[PDB]
Amino acid sequence: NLDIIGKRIEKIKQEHETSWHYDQDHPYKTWAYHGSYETKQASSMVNGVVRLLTKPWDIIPMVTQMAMTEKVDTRTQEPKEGTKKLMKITAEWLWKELGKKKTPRMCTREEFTRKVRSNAALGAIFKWKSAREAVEDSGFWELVDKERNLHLEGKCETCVYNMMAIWYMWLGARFLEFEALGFLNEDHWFSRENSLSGVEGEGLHKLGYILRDVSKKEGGAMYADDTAGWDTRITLEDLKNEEMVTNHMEGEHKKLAEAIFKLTYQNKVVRVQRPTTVMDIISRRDQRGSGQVVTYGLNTFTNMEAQLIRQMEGEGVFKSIQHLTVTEEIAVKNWLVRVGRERLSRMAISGDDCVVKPLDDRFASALTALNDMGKVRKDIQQWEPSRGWNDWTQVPFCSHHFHELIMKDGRVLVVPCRNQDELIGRARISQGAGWSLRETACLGKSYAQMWSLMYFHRRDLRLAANAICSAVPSHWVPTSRTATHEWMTTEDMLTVWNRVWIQENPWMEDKTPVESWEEIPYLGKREDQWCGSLIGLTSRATWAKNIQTAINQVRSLIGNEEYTDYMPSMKRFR
Ligand SMILES: O=C(c1c(F)cccc1F)N1CCCCCC1
Ligand SMILES: [Cl-]
Ligand SMILES: [Zn+2]
Ligand SMILES: [Zn+2]
Repeated sequence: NLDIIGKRIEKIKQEHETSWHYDQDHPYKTWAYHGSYETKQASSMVNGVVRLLTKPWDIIPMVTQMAMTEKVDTRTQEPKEGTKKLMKITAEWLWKELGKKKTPRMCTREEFTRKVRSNAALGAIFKWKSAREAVEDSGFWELVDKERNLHLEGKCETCVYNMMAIWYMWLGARFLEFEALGFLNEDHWFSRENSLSGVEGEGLHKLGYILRDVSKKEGGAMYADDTAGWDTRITLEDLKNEEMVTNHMEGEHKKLAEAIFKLTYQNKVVRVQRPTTVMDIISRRDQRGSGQVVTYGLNTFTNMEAQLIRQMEGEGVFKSIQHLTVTEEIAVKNWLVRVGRERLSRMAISGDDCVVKPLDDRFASALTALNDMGKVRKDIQQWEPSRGWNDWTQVPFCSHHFHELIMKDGRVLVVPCRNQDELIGRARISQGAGWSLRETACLGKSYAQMWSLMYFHRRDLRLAANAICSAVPSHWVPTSRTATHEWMTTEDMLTVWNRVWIQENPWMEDKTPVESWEEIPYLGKREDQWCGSLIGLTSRATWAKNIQTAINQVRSLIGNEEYTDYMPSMKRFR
């Protein structure tokens, strides 16, 4: 406890000795409170380029409301000795499997610096006002070694979280986390090839094909249960099992990673703004509070573990979570060695998001381990059996569903989809300040090229994407201040479409290139409507007919630049 968090608490208390006070009206019941001190200190801005080219959606509240505008302070009971054993055995088998074809290794100042000099979201907090300033100041790199040497010495002074669910930290604490645990993401530990259940690096154009491949397996319904507040249900045992990745390390690396887990993850210090505006200094040992990138890989690991145990429960590998007989301990082991790899292949897991095709439907009511691990399902009663999906094209995953779409030439595309109001509403929103008109235009172009590559099958989005690309100067480079983003390019979008959907698509045997957009199909007209199309409305007809007037409005605002007309790529403007 304070033998681990005190130096951080002491350092903060002194920097605010003038305002230090043990407030008696602290609202915390699960988070340990330490003290308070004095301070005084983020809306979604509209993208004008996208909004002027999507006029019909100006009167659709599901779009327009997206731009406008309790669980962390809860506890998670300790699992039962049978649960804690199932988790330990499974977590041991899983780190060994993930480690068979990979080597844990430290990530480098050079690698960190290259990532900061390319605008990667490292959940950092404002000596220097930009990350680039710190990584360009041998004084910034002088602070790390002190704490780095403190970590090698098993102590921590400056690794404190700022709650804003994103727990930000000083760039130096982020570096130390990246050096020790960045290898999980940088070396693709959760790739489907290495993890079997994972989809890290896959891309939205691959996820539907992956779910269709899971659907091919013999077995029961496809289950896609969401957890209620996954990051808040992470137990101190879960952290212990995640920490076992250090059993595969050596030297400096082993000690640097052991310190991240012990000092930052299993014993956190957090700063939180309370309007009553003060700063509260609180501590808790459980729950997830690491960096987003590390959070993703450890959530994927612990979710893979939890779903294999739910599969074992459905198959009768054990009978009760109270106590695991030494015999069962050997049955659980022999199950993992004999069929563990096959079982991981029956799943698609992206952090807290899973799809599972179990051996049969006993899985639906196999709930004792899942509830006792604290991974309580959302929107269902605790012993109410799960609702499965009978058709892979109906399963939700990574905020999408997937359509099977047949090209006029017979070839099969499996495409990503979601309600079109969500897509249009998100493209109309920008985050941050000081956006020039050029920077706003280039963010609109990023959305447009994403729509051309992923959502070409939606009539409204192919038309709006063509309009935005016509309205923004042809050589201006797509930008985003904040999968695999193949749309982030100035290459011709037909050439990129061919590369992604034909040349590099391992599910497409015939590699004949597509010569024009007119060849590339849409959903059926009624399916497009079901998924939120405005086709058939008078507002949409007037927009499509008059689109050149909308394009010319935006071109007149941007000014006298070089533009290309992409509308004749469509059938109706040709
Ligand atoms: O009015 C329609 C229409 C229709 F006639 C039948 C079914 C669904 C529809 F949306 N369409 C005009 C808008 C552009 C492309 C879709 C066709
Ligand atoms: Cl279904
Ligand atoms: Zn530290
Ligand atoms: Zn759809």
